[PDB]
Amino acid sequence: HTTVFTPRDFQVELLATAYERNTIICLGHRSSKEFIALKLLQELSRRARRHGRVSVYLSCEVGTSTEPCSIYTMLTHLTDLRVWQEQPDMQIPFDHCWTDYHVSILRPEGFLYLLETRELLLSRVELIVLEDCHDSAVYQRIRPLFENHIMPAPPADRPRILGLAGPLHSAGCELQQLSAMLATLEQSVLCQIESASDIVTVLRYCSRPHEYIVQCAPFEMDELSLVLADVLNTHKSFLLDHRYDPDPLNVINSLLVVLHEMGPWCTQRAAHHFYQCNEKLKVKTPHERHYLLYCLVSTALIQLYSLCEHAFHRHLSRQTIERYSSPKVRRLLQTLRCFKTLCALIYCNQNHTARVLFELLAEISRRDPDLKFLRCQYTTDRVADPTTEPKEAELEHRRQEEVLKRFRMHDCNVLIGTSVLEEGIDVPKCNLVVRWDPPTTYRSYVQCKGRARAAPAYHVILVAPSYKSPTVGSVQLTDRSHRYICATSLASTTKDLVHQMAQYREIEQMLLSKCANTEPPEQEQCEAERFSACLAAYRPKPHLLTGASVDLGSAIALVNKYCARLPSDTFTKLTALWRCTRNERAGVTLFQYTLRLPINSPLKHDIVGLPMPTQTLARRLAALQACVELHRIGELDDQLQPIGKEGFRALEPDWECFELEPEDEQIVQLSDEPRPGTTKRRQYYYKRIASEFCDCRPVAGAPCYLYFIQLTLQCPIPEEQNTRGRKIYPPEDAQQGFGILTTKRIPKLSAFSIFTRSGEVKVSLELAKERVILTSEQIVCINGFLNYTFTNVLRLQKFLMLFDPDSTENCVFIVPTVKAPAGGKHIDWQFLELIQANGNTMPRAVPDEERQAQPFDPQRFQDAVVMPWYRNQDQPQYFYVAEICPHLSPLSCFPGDNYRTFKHYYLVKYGLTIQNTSQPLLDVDHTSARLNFLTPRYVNRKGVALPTSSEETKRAKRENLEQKQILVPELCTVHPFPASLWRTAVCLPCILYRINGLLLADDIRKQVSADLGLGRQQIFEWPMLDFGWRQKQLSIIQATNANERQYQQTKNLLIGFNFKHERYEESIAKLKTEIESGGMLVPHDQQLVVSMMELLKQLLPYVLAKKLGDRRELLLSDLVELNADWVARHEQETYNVMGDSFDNYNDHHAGFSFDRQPDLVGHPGPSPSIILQALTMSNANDGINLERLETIGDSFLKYAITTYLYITYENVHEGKLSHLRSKQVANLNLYRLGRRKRLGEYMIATKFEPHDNWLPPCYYVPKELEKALKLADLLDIKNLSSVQICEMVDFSCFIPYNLVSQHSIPDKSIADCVEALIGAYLIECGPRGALLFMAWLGVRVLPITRQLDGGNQEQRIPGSTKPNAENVVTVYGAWPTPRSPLLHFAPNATEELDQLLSGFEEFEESLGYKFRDRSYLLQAMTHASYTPNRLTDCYQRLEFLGDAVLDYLITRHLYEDPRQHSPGALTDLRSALVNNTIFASLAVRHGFHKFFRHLSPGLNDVIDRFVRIQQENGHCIDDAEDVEVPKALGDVFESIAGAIFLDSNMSLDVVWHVYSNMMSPEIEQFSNSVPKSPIRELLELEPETAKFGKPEKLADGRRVRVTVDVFCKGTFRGIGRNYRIAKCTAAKCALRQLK
Amino acid sequence: AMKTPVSILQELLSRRGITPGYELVQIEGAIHEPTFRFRVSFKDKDTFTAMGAGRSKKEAKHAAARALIDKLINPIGWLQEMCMQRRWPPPSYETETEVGLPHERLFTIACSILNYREMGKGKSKKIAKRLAAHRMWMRLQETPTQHSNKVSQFHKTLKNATGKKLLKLQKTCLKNNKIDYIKLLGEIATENQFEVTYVDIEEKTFSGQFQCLVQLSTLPVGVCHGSGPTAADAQRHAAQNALEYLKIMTKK
RNA sequence: GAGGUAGUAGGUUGUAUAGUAGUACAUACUAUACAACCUACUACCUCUCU
Ligand SMILES: *O[C@H]1[C@@H](O)[C@H](n2ccc(=O)[nH]c2=O)O[C@@H]1COP(=O)(O)O
Ligand SMILES: [Mg+2]
Ligand SMILES: [Mg+2]
Ligand SMILES: [Mg+2]
Ligand SMILES: [Mg+2]
Ligand SMILES: [Mg+2]
Ligand SMILES: [Mg+2]
Ligand SMILES: [Mg+2]
Ligand SMILES: [Mg+2]
Ligand SMILES: [Mg+2]
Ligand SMILES: [Mg+2]
Ligand SMILES: [Mg+2]
Repeated sequence: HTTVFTPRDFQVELLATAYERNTIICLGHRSSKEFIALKLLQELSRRARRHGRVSVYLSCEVGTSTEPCSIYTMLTHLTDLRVWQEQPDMQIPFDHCWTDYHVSILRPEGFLYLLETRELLLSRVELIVLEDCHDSAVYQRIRPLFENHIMPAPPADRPRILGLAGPLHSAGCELQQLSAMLATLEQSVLCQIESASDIVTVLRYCSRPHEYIVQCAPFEMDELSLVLADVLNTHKSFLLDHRYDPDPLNVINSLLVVLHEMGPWCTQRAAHHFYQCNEKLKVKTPHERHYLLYCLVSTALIQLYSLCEHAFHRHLSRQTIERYSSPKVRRLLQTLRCFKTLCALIYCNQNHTARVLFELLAEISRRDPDLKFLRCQYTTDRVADPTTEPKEAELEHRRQEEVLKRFRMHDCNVLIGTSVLEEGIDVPKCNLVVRWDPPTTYRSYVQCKGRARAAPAYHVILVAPSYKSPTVGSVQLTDRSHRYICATSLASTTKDLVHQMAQYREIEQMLLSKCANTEPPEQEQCEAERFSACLAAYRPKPHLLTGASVDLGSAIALVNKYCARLPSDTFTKLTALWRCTRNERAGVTLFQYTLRLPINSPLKHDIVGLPMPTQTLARRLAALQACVELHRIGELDDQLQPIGKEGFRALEPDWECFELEPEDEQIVQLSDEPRPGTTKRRQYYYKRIASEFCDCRPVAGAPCYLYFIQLTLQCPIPEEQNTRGRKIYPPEDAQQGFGILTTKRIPKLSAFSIFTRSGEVKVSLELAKERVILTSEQIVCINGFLNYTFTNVLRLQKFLMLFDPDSTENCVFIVPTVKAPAGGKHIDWQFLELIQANGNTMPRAVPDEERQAQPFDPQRFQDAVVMPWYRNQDQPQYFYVAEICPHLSPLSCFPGDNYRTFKHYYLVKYGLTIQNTSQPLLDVDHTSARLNFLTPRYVNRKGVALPTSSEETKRAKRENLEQKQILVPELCTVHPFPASLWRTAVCLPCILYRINGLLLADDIRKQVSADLGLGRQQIFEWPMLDFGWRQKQLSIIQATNANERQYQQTKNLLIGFNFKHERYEESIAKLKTEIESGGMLVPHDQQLVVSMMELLKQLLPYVLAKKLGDRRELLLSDLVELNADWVARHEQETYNVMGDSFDNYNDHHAGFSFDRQPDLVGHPGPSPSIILQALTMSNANDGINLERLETIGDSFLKYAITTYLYITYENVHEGKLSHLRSKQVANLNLYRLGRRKRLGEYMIATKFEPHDNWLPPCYYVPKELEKALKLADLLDIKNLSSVQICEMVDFSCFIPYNLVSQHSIPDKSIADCVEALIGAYLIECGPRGALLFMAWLGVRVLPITRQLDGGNQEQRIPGSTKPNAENVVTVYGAWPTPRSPLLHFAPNATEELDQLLSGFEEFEESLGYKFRDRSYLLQAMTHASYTPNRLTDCYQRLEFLGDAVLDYLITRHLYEDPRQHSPGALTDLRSALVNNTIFASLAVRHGFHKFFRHLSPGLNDVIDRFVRIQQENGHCIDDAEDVEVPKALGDVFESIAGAIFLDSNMSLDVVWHVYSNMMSPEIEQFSNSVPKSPIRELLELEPETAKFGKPEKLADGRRVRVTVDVFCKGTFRGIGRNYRIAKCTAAKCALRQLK
Repeated sequence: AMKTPVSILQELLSRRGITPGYELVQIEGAIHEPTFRFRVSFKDKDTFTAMGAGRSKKEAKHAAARALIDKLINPIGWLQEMCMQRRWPPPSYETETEVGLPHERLFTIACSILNYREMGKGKSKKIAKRLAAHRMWMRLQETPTQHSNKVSQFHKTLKNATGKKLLKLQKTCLKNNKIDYIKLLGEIATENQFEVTYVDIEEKTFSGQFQCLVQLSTLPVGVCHGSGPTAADAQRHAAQNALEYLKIMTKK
């Protein structure tokens, strides 16, 4: 596409010319005729919808059948137009005058009826699409239409008389009167033929091969062919009039043409095929006479093959073809020898000539090694149907698709085809094209010749003696034939066919004569390259002279380098819409251009050119002006290429670079370790304790702070789990509680709750109204007590762990507090004295005397702890007291059998003689050994209650004493702790851990409240921490009706071409002399084969030496200066438009609001419960975790990045905004932002096991043993120094971190925490609060307005950092209101915007939101190939925003459900609910197909099949051809959301309010059931049986087959356009069939 | 050794008592296989402490107790991936048998597929399912033109019938029409064990002459053609055509 | 109380096949099968407690 620009698709070329003037589209295929018809009805209906005018499609296949025609489906479904196709004898029901139907399909006599009745006016109609008029009968029917309706009306009132006639070359009749019939047809319907179609736009724009109509020789009949024709004509006579008593002629007659045209060798190899096709088809004879006919044919061909084998295999492979064949194959062999990359495309007539030519070139290419490169594959036609014989049809389809896939890429060059290779099949561009047959008509000739477009191009046509009967008679074998058996007019036909060839050249001259646009010949471009390539090239970087320049030729090669490298899908051909222009200056015809780069491109203006003397020098210079303005505007880089994908550099300062911390940076650069931002790499972080809980040990005299640890039981444990049947003691009623002494005032914290043996108990901390003035000796008192509580009672002290009363970490006090008897609480000093009175007192084994002496006290064993001192002396197990048992005794009945009563049991077990026999017993139980009471013991994470104990085992443990724990009182020692203090002491570690976690979350809140003013600084209490708890036949119609316009058309374009309507000899004689003289007619013996000022004056004839100066060349700025001076001195430059009116005007003329924002001024920020939940990883095994919160944080992050990337970077197309977002939102980036902002040291990744996951208060781990691997030595040495003093004093045994002080956390989990905290800030402080927190990490997604400080700012405008060295703040402003994409390059752009957006009020009444900037709506609708939209851009920039808006809207809808979806459920009620299929079906259902503007054929056909198959279905959601989906319509479904988003001052209530009414019955339907998706659904239903093969390419060239297989269940197939569509439909059909 | 090593430590220390201090000292929170490291203590005021490590808490306590007593003295999915590569359904495993003691019941899981069956025995079902699946794993890893020939067949079939008459036809000049072809074709059909069937058509052509099609059992079966002014001339012509057909099939 | 099983249910990590929105292959949220390992409950057992 170098020197000629890129041609448009020919349909919109006819559309443009038909918009320009009246026309007669001479295009063959009916479907694209329907495309262009639909399109002009739509645009001239837009023109018609001003004062009210109709536009007919008068047609001949109407008024007979009650069914609607093929235009009814087209124009009722895929437009907004309403049609009234006239029924057979339409009675016109009621007062229904035709001025309301926009299109009004009739029959021609019906239109005469409407014209004479003055109902349809001939002047008030804006288009008359008469149907096909290349036949006699239709032209005679339309003769009274226009012999009666030209004269009264003027040509001003005459509408466009578009006529969809057939292909002009194979149409009408005869050859001499062809031009006369065309002129009479054009004068008849008041028209002019504009036949510029694919028949024309392959020899005009593309490379023009110079053909060679080569003569072989007269095939002289040697004796071998004489005997062969003798025996074949012997057998002809019987089968001519064969006999039968109570198909063989075609294979005995059309084998002789192989003998006449190819020779005896190809006669043998082509009777091969007939022998197989008849031997296979002789055994199925239901008669017996036809069995004899087929046997005679088969054995004649057997004798034929035997004689041919004995000819050139017994008497003696390039020499065999040279001597024993026709000279036609010698001419073919010489033609292929003339090509020493080749893509040859030999053709044929029938389907057995192709096979014998294949075997000819196969044995030639293999036996003769000279033509080794010829890889031979043949492909015939198809004639069968899947109605009958599917075996042969399938084994032919699976062979044809492999043949055309082999030829498709590069593997085999030649392809000896037949008539299927003309229309349909998409093939690579060719090098040689051979027509072995003389062409049947111009259709075959050009649709075969218009295939070799590379220009080493040769199109050879082999001409030969013609087709006539070569037989002799009905006689038997001759004397010469029997002698051979026993012993062993080019001129006439070539004159006729060069007359046909001059007729073909006259045909192409006629077609090029009827074209609108005219092209300069190759001589003009040759003299352009020779003459005037001496202009100063535009070098962007002129110092280094191997770099970049735009010369004359590089310019025209570059404007079609740039426009084809743009965002575009399959359906769109993006192109530069050139325009030529001539005028006269200084006596010389000067030529302009005008250029228009695509509306997808950001060069939104036309490159108005400069007048050059030829057309092509003007072309090269106008492309040079385009490349100059392109590089100036920024589309071109320093090497004059478009800027790529990754080549976008953001100009904002916070973006780009993204240099890492070196621990992250070297492992990103080298990547030998697992990458950052992933769960695959772990890193260990210090378990950061609260700032209020480090270095806060109270000192003697300074007042400290007393915090009562208050507990209140809320939900007592249900008796279904009360298996032991013990009493339930609420800790509220207990007198002896607990307190914390700490010098720093603890901030307000959320009252969390824990789940212990008494049920759910709520934990708070409160402060006394008076303070504590600590006295002198109490410091060692509480130092002893805390060691006692956390060392001997709860056993929390490890050996790498020792009591350090003057420590840095975990340094607060805990005191035993008592309720006052008169009310209130205070520190129990007497209990402290009791505790300090006894140290590590081993519970002594007492003698018999005192238990003999004193009696049992009932009051001593009320709230007692009763360890047995007769065993386990060093570390006894402590038992509770549930009940006292007066009904039992030491002489009461023993539960067991091996011992007698309790007195006897203790007498013979140990020797403890119980002296008190009247004592009771003690119904006891153990105390808690699993200290973590954070989780409920009887609930799941999903709320499902767990199975409690069976009633049998409950009553067995409660009643039968073989279970249970019963203990004598005088043989147990009461602990100084009561039972109530023991249950509070056991529940202390989880209380302190959750207080610590809430304090870290409050510390994050305070940190972001100090860094950026996001929250209050120092503080009312928080919300509490919790855990949350017939038809199918009709479908066949809609799968064949589209192919209706296929089916008939195929036959309609290969055989008929008939039915004429009612100087040339000189032109044919001139063309014949040119062909015979110019070397085109190959004869059958000839083998195939100035000074600068003068150039300036002839180039710039319209002073010149002033601009030249002393330098060499001239400047383009000087060139526009000469033009400006000449137009200033000489009035006007009135221009004649040489062969566009298509576009003009540039080259011409509160129910859950989603955006709810709290007042961030005076705001407490998020609660530390939600910040804790964001910090809480899912590995915590707690009821709170971050996972459901990261799904809304991530969606808002992606949302806000997308909106900011739209707003800042306003010229760039979104294919690089995706790259900027993928840089910004990626989890590597969110990791390094989190680790920058110290979050990895703030998280929970382990299950809280207080014996192993906790450093108690006033204890200090040395943090030295974990890398190293006496007590006073360990004390003062962990005070001073670690390594040198220590070293002088089941894999990886030198394992990482101790769990007491550090935890391992993977990188993606810190990205998850960042997103989770974005979610927490989102839910609490609004989207703006999440935006400011996103700024606080380092993804700045807001603009900066650095203003001077407010003088100790006080009010503290949030989102404004602490002042720097001077008093200036960096207040983050809101998102900028965007640039409206109304490109004001036309002087009336608001009126042209409303003109091009006519009829969308049905769409806006459908949606409910009336657009205020309707250019957003048009941009959302405008396809990439809607070329007449010189007002806005395409929709891809708005799809890029709309999909992220809808992604966040769906995620925040499913987050708000009371069903409380998981990450998986809320993911998959989105993944199976934001999809191209559901978007396209809601688009089709609400009429988004009816209001989507595009000018693409393939997209229109896909939209046709899908909208019809859906309108059958009521719009519900052999290879199985399921219906292709319009991904463009899903993109329109997203882009309307994006357009409403931007048009609505960036809100999410308007987008969701519009899209709820569409997506809501899918919301409740897919929310109730489980959706899934067909490839995933089949891989889930059958989990690992299902394997998907590699895709294959069909013979059609644009179809893909996938072949899903389920093992031992069936192998299935589906076809489609892409690979995703074909994979989806094949898995969908296997899904439906496997049921 | 049916009892637990933790219970072995408890029994060997129940002679005086002692609550042992079991603490997990160390943990490899690894990328693919987190491991645990318990530490066992024994009394805290006078005069023993050991290490233990493993993948699970139970095996860590086992190793800790074993070390203290001695001082006193992730596959599975990969085989499913390979049977996907060899294109097979997901495997199904069933439970075969247990032991009547519920605290020492060695479960046996029977893994049967469309190819082989193997057993897995263990103290728990997970080790049994591993043993059965692994036995599946190395059991599955131990064992992971012609028509021209028909024409030449018919040629050697007619060459196998090596009567003098066919080479006589091949050698001498056959311009003579005085030979009676009916006995000739009868002898040749008898020579290759074939048969000749005449079908003289009662239907006539447009010249009023008689005609016939004559059938001989070739491979596959065939017929020859003939006509004449009489039916006798028709069968004579078809007879001569069949005789020269047999002559040229033998002519090689 | 320690321990050995079996059931269910919350998970974490790994591997394999992939799905959805992208962009024209990185990006985000993930699923299922399968596994280790953890934790809450239940039923029964050997020992201890009784
Ligand atoms: O031994 C455990 C259990 O049997 C005992 N226990 C006793 C009485 C009662 O009502 N509930 C109860 O759980 O307490 C011991 C430890 O229980 P945890 O699992 O540690 O709460
Ligand atoms: Mg316990
Ligand atoms: Mg993200
Ligand atoms: Mg995430
Ligand atoms: Mg227990
Ligand atoms: Mg389960
Ligand atoms: Mg589970
Ligand atoms: Mg659970
Ligand atoms: Mg996808
Ligand atoms: Mg992800
Ligand atoms: Mg996952
Ligand atoms: Mg899973």
